Amino acid sequence: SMDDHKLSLDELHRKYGTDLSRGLTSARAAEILARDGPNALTPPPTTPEWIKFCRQLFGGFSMLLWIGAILCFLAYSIQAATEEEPQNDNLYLGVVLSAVVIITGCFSYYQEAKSSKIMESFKNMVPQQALVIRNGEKMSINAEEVVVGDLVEVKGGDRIPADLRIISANGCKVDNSSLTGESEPQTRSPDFTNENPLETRNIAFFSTNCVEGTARGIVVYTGDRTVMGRIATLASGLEGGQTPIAAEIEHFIHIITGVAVFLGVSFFILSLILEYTWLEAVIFLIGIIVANVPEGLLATVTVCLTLTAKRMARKNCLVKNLEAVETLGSTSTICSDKTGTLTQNRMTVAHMWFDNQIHEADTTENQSGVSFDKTSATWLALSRIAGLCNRAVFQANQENLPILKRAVAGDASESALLKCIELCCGSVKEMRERYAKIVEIPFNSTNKYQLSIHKNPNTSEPQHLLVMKGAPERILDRCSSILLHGKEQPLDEELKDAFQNAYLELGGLGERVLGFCHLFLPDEQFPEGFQFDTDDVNFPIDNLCFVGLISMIDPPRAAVPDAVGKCRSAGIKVIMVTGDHPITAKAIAKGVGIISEGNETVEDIAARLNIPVSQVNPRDAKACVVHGSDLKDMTSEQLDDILKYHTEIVFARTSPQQKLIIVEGCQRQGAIVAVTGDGVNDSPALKKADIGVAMGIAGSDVSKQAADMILLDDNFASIVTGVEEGRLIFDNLKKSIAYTLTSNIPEITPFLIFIIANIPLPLGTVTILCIDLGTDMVPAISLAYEQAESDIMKRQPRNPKTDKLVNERLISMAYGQIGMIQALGGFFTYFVILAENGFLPIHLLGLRVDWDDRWINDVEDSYGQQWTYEQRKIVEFTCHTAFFVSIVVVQWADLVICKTRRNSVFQQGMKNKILIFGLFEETALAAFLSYCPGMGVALRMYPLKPTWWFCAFPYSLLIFVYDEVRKLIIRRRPGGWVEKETYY
Amino acid sequence: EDDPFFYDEHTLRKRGLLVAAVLFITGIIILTSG
Amino acid sequence: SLAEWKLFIYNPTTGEFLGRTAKSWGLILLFYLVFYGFLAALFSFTMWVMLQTLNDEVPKYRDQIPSPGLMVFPKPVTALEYTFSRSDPTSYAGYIEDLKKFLKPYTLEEQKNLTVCPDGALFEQKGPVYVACQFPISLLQACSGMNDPDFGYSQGNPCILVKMNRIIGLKPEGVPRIDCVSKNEDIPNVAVYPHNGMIDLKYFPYYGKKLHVGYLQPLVAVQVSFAPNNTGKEVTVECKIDGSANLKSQDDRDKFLGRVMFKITARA
Ligand SMILES: CCCCCCCC/C=C/CCCCCCCC(=O)OC[C@H](COP(=O)(O)OCC[N+](C)(C)C)OC(=O)CCCCCCC/C=C/CCCCCCCC
Ligand SMILES: CCCCCCCC/C=C/CCCCCCCC(=O)OC[C@H](COP(=O)(O)OCC[N+](C)(C)C)OC(=O)CCCCCCC/C=C/CCCCCCCC
Ligand SMILES: CCCCCCCC/C=C\CCCCCCCC(=O)O[C@H](COC(=O)CCCCCCC/C=C/CCCCCCCC)COP(=O)(O)OCC[N+](C)(C)C
Ligand SMILES: CC(C)CCC[C@@H](C)[C@H]1CC[C@H]2[C@@H]3CC=C4C[C@@H](O)CC[C@]4(C)[C@H]3CC[C@]12C
Ligand SMILES: CC(C)CCC[C@@H](C)[C@H]1CC[C@H]2[C@@H]3CC=C4C[C@@H](O)CC[C@]4(C)[C@H]3CC[C@]12C
Ligand SMILES: CC(C)CCC[C@@H](C)[C@H]1CC[C@H]2[C@@H]3CC=C4C[C@@H](O)CC[C@]4(C)[C@H]3CC[C@]12C
Ligand code: ALF
Ligand SMILES: [K+]
Ligand SMILES: [K+]
Ligand SMILES: [K+]
Ligand SMILES: [Mg+2]
Repeated sequence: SMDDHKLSLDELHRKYGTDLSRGLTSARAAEILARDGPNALTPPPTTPEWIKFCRQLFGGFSMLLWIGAILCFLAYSIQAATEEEPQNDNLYLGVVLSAVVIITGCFSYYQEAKSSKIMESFKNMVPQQALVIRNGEKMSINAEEVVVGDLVEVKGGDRIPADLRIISANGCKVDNSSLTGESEPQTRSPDFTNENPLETRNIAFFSTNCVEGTARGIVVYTGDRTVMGRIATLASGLEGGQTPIAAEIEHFIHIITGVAVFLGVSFFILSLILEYTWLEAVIFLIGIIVANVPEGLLATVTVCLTLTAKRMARKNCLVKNLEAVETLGSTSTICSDKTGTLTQNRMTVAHMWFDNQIHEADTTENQSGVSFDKTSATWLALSRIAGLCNRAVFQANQENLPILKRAVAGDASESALLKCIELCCGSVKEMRERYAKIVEIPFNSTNKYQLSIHKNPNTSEPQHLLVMKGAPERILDRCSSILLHGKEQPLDEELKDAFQNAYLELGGLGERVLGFCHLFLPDEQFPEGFQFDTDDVNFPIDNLCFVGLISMIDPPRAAVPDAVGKCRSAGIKVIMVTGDHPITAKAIAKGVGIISEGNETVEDIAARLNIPVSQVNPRDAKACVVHGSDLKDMTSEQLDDILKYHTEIVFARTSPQQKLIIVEGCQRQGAIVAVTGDGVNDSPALKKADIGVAMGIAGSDVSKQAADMILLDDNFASIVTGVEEGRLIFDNLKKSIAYTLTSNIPEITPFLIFIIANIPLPLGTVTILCIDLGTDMVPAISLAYEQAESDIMKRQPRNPKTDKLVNERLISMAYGQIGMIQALGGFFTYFVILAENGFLPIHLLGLRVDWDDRWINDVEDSYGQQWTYEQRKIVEFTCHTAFFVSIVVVQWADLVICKTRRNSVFQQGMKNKILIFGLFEETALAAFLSYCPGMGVALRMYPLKPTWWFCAFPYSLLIFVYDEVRKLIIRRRPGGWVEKETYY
Repeated sequence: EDDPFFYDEHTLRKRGLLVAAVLFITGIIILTSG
Repeated sequence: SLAEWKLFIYNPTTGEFLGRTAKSWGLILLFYLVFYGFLAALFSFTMWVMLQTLNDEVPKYRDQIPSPGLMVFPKPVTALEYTFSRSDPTSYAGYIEDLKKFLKPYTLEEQKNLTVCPDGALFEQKGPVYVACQFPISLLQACSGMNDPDFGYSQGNPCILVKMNRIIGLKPEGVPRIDCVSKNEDIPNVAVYPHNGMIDLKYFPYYGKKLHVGYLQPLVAVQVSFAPNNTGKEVTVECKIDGSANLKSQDDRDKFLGRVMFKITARA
């Protein structure tokens, strides 16, 4: 679409109004620049940082707490305007609620995506200067001033400023890794080559660099109109949407907000019906709102996410967005790039064929594997030829590096051979010193071989040898002998058949094969001093001694095959999406485990059955290789069939937009998709994916700017580590949320009993705040340091539709059984405190009106004594403190039972040192709040008698025993009614 | 000789604060154990 | 614009009511009924065990009520402020009704079965019979119902009762009394009728509602006089205990511990 390469040389010039060699007039170029605009990309507008904070301050719980603070201020104003002697309790409560909202907003701001700098990274690839032919002269201008339809000259390492229709080139080669992800140079020629402009040879693209040669081109696109400009605009405008953890968080926020609103409105109408005054009704509503809202839950979730993100940072796994620590655990499909992600992005010797046997070399980057046999004379000859026919040499000042990790100035195959020779035998520099070159013949298109002549190894002056390298199927036509075990053996037809079989075997592995042969000078007929520099000499090269074959491939990383196997065992479907050719992609997919043994594509099935691919049912093939051309015109429904009916899927020769299409299609089937890549062509897919993972060393700047997680050491097993950590953090978040929610009931029930039975209030709002923001923070956070109860890598990925973080089973337990036991324990403590001071439980019914009356200072207890307002208020505040302590005491056993979901504490153990410290710190804080002087005026906490600490002990033991028996009943009868109701 | 209407609140505060300090120090010791 | 909740309730397929069938609802409700019944039984048993350890005669702790408060009777409608009119009987009818109800046990007819005790001596009773001294209503002269049914009202001289809060086993020291003085500079005449406050010691200690049956706490009646033509309204009078060091009256947090302040407004 929108192709200018079809146009002839004359037609192209007249369309743009540009001369063949004079270029474009300066005034015309200025006019076009004014009309069209600068040659630059436009970054999208960015949201100010203070806008994001304001958005975060309006959460579901934040709205309820804002309403509570507004009601606190209204209560203070009403109290002032009524009695002219206000107490600064509701004012301080409103200020504290506002501060809690602000701090929760800060926590949510930290736990949020930090935008992307994709456009800055893209602009970093725009050249600073561009050579443009204007008025027939070479003049260097800013690349931003380049206009559409002018001559541009690029040569030797100059980045392409715009999209060029190449009209002349002198051996021009460009690095198109920004479009295909492959660093192999591509020849550029003026001639029309391919219908697709992405593969045609006369189109040069912006953001690519001309590795060698010179070229002249006409600009056809400029700025955002260029191919990579559209990709940059698409990548920046894309968002990953809502992470799974954000969806779960908003779900339970909706649940709790609905419960809170229902209770608040119902009991506010109840208070109005019961002829409460406005101040009393507002106070009751504030208490209900504060009791229903978990004030520290969201901050606890953020802290747990931060802890598990810092846990993975110790494994060289940088987490950029805090929400990504769970997406990998929730992932059900991985769409992984090949070059630089699954492979090492380095040409490497993989297989060799000498002594009529295939030899496998160690292709790992750490060289941890086993090697072949180096005890063969023909192997010595092969290594000599391979490492001595090279032109590439190591660069200087990099000797303090592993051999495989050193840059080499030369071809990829040349560098592969050089590094292989360095690994196997000696040093190429010293070997070249031993055998001095006297003449060489470089590679040519019509030649298909390279030969060189140098000194003999046998120290004899007359002797010399001629090493040769070239295509395998043409090298044997010039050979008449094969060296076996150091012995010169003549050509045999059976040996030729074996050579052909080996060539097919190595070629079918997606590896490029090169032949090697050497010929020794027969006798004195060619003396040492003879000048070989005579071009076109009458010395045909024939009857050479073949030595062996060497095949080079881009090998997979060491950890990639095992990690892919483990991910597939964890129920994750791994899809291969690459910009490379289908044969190499399929070979790497077979190597790393994307395509397992026994699974064949439709083409392979047809080849096996000796039938055309049309007459074979596609359903018999569980694996498929889809080409970009087939995918280009494939509808959405047809793509859905491929992703549904095929378990092993490989996409090859895909454009950057087609990777985005594949990711969108995978997400359309209700899947959490992880995309792992390292190039700028993966950036739209990384942005669109639920989680985008980028490589550290190999990844480009755009890829790591567009990702949510970066593998700093390029260890692909970190993906398995991440999925395990995500599943573990999901389970631990369930445990922490249950622990935080179950203590809401002991705070809600006292207000309901207050309004219903008209008893003196058992719990104050200040005490509720002290429970949540205080004693329940460290214990809830300590659940993050919980190990897996079973093998979490055996279970399938959770269904986001069905497997919710907070469901009716969590609510069932927390709000109906454990919370109710805790509320009963607190109420028992309250009644004990009031009865030991003279007010028996039967006397408390209906006493709320007189108890709260500031002017009734002769309220009578069960023994006939009469109490002033302040004395009975001190008793009530002591009851509040004791209720607080009882909640802490029952939360002991609540923490112990929330430590596990299916396993018993006796099987799991108490090795969580954070949790024991949480219990001790919680109890110490409760005792300090109770007994510290001055807390009776600050928070209205009063010291408790020693016996009053043990009132809630029976209910804590009941909680522990009940949940231990329930977990025992779950472990037995796995599909039973108890598990279906209580196993959250 | 016991007297009603009086409780040793100050000694109770001493013992409670001592218990709180002991519990906090024990929690710190258990946390940083090695 | 989609009513997904329409199929959530009364789902034709399988008859799922809010995601649970009829059997599932019955089983879960039965479980919750049995669970809450067991919880209520345990709570009741624990409450019974706690109540079995308590004394029915004296509270376990009395350190939160160490000194008596001071309270006025009757309790006004709002803010402890007495507002009435001399000419309209229905304005002060509630005060007279409350005073008559309160002073019924103090009449000689009801307390004729009580005992007479010597004055000025603390009456400690170690025995189990626990007799109660009698408080004759004649001490509150001009503020009792015997002399006039209108307790000073309908005359511009309202009578208000001041009493000390009952505490079990409290023995005041010295000579307890209650003095009342007008706070305003106009100082309308206030008359504490039993001479001074004179809380005699023979009414202490209080031994509890269970043991010391028929107890009648000492009463102090204050009468605030107003001029006929001059209303003398918005008068504020403060009472306090100033005879016993055992009974505190200078507490800053508690404005009713040992003292009481109230306002009287008169009309016409
Ligand atoms: C989660 C579930 C939610 C469910 C729904 C919740 C709805 C909550 C809505 C409540 C509003 C109720 C209606 C408004 C109040 C009642 C109307 C009224 O008639 O009220 C007059 C007030 C109070 O008199 P009363 O009726 O109690 O007296 C009676 C005499 N008695 C009390 C002594 C016996 O008259 C006064 O005294 C004061 C006069 C005005 C002075 C204050 C000005 C009002 C403005 C308040 C806004 C403050 C915002 C501060 C924000 C700061 C941000 C930094
Ligand atoms: C101090 C006082 C504290 C008071 C606390 C009260 C707490 C109230 C909170 C209620 C929220 C409950 C739901 C929480 C989770 C919501 C989100 C969610 O994850 O929820 C999922 C289900 C959808 O289910 P599904 O379609 O996927 O089911 C498939 C079949 N399965 C069930 C086997 C899988 O949503 C549901 O269940 C929604 C069920 C909602 C039920 C609320 C009403 C409960 C009242 C019961 C009384 C009886 C009334 C009806 C009597 C009928 C007699 C025949
Ligand atoms: C009525 C009063 C209140 C009631 C509270 C009710 C909740 C607590 C009650 C019982 C919990 C007992 C937990 C037993 C754990 C050992 C299980 C086991 O045997 O694990 C053992 C190891 O453990 C340990 O080294 C750690 C033991 C730590 C003990 C902590 C003691 C302090 C805890 C106090 C909590 C109670 C509440 C106090 C609050 C704070 C007050 C200051 C054996 O494992 P292994 O090494 O052979 O296996 C390892 C290999 N693997 C797992 C793969 C098979
Ligand atoms: C003080 C006591 C009596 C309060 C009682 C609260 C009861 C009635 C409330 C609180 C929590 C509620 C439960 C919360 C969760 C569920 C799971 C849902 O799928 C069915 C309803 C069910 C089982 C609710 C039943 C009613 C319930 C148990
Ligand atoms: C039984 C196990 C599981 C937990 C036991 C916790 C106990 C040992 C701890 C927790 C809180 C502590 C109490 C905190 C405060 C006081 C008040 C002080 O004036 C006497 C000691 C006393 C009463 C402590 C006794 C010991 C205590 C009750
Ligand atoms: C598990 C069930 C059966 C409870 C068994 C233990 C019961 C009987 C024990 C454990 C804790 C005890 C309570 C602890 C605290 C007090 C306060 C004090 O005034 C003494 C009685 C009282 C109220 C105790 C009564 C008996 C008690 C409730
Ligand atoms: F690195 Al690729 F397609 F393999 F961009
Ligand atoms: K709460
Ligand atoms: K993303
Ligand atoms: K809570
Ligand atoms: Mg790549």
